Amino acid sequence: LVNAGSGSIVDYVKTVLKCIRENLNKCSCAEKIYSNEVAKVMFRVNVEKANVEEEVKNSLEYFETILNEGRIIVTPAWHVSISSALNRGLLVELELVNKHKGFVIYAGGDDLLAMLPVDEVLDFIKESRRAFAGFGTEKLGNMCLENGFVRINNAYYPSLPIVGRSYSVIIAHYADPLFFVINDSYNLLEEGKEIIRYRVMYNGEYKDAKKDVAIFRYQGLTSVIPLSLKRPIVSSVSDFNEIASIIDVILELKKRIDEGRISVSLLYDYEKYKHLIVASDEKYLTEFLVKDWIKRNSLRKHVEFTIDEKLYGVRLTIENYPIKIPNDLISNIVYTLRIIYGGE
RNA sequence: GUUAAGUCUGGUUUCCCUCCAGGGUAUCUAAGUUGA
Ligand SMILES: [Mn+2]
Repeated sequence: LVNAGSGSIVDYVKTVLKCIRENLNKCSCAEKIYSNEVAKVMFRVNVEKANVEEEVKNSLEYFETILNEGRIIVTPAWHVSISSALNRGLLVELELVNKHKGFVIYAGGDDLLAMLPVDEVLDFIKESRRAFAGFGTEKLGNMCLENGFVRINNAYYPSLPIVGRSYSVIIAHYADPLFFVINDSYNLLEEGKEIIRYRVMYNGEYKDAKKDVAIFRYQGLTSVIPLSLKRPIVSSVSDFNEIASIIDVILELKKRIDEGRISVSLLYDYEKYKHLIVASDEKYLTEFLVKDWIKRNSLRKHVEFTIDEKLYGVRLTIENYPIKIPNDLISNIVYTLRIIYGGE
């Protein structure tokens, strides 16, 4: 609310909110806020009438309703803005799919149902989840998304940088019956997003979180990759890059495994380090531990690719479902690698 | 006062090692699922 204003008006609204703060008063704090509103009407030369009695009371009553109910009161402009941004993000994702040799079955606004090669699925997931939040570097036709908005030749249309987004991936044999393939895709993307909890901190406190993940499945293997690790998934221009940050790590690691700098034994050798590292309790200890686990399959001479130290302590939970999952994000990273390869 | 004649023995006994140091340091592994 206080940020929604542009101009000296923000002072009035935040001091009203302070009058709403801690059940402070009505009919009483309507002076401090008013000794500025009347100041403002006297700050001009042609004002006609003021019923500040009614007006500041209604202005406080608005925010009081907002907070008591607990939701921004929706007006038609809200709906048409969300829907327009939905369609524009859809236009972005249409050429994001086409950027990765994909075939759209249904891409409409919020959702998506495409078919891509098993090779560029991770790239597409990353770039799509970022473009949904208006954060990208490509021109996608006539549309050049810019850090939370959608620039279209000087037109800055909004985006959905607050809305999370889940992702299901089914690595399927071309002879697999599409009935069960589509049903498994839908049932993962439904069950899992409601049923999984992964560690997140907002306000500096390790809490849980449910949506905005990426589930993978390969004929029995499953993995989940959290996409935000922040509950106001972005609130600054800073956190725009944090989106899908775990995915570029998996992409880099797959970039090392292919070129023959790491051996796929990496994907079968993390279990022994996992006991040590999840009971481990210091940062740089676990840092060196993963560095040397990789440095038994080697990544490089004079190692250069470490895991970015935000990935540890992240524990993924599940509400006791047949979907078995490792309780930690790095084991899920390596299962995502197993699932991607298993389809190549 | 005088005569003669030398004869016996032919190195023993102790101590033969004592004390400390009995490994130290560095490396502790690196580099690397595909087809029906
Ligand atoms: Mn649903």
